[PDB]
Amino acid sequence: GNPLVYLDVDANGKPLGRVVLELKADVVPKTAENFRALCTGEKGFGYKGSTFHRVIPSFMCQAGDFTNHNGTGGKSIYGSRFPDENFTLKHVGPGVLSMANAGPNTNGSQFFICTIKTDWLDGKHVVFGHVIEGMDVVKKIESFGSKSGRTSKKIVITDCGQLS
Ligand SMILES: CCOC(=O)CNC(=O)NCc1cccc(-c2cccnc2)c1
Ligand SMILES: [K+]
Repeated sequence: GNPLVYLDVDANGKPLGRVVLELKADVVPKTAENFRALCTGEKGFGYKGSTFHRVIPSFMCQAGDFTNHNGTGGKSIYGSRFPDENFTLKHVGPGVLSMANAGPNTNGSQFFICTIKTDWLDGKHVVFGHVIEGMDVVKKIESFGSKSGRTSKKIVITDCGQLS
């Protein structure tokens, strides 16, 4: 079945809760496997201890830059970047999990969780999952963002992994 993974998130060292995500390995197996492996840390690197570096209320919460912690880094389990797998899944609403990028075929490790429908990203960002549980946790993260994307507290994925 599709992986179920989790991110345990804190704000300045205080726990906000758990976000549980389904990864659509059935539609985007390579993108799903990348994220799954970065949650478990099984390749020797990943998301544990990294931050939500860009959080824009009424838009999305962005994370996964585990090298530079600011949107300029990250890498995949494959290499520094990998191709856009397909654009089959769309940005249909809040809770969509999608790859951040710097243009075509630049996926690494950065990702975003949508807090609104972001349909203008369809065909540009590879959607690969959605929130199963903890949209209230996403909403708390969203609360610490700003229109500039800068966060008012340090938002940290303190643990992460695979449930099934
Ligand atoms: C809502 C999603 O928004 C975005 O993706 C907007 N764009 C960014 O944030 N770009 C920053 C970004 C995102 C993903 C990969 C890279 C990258 C690629 C290659 C080498 N180094 C870094 C950069
Ligand atoms: K805007």
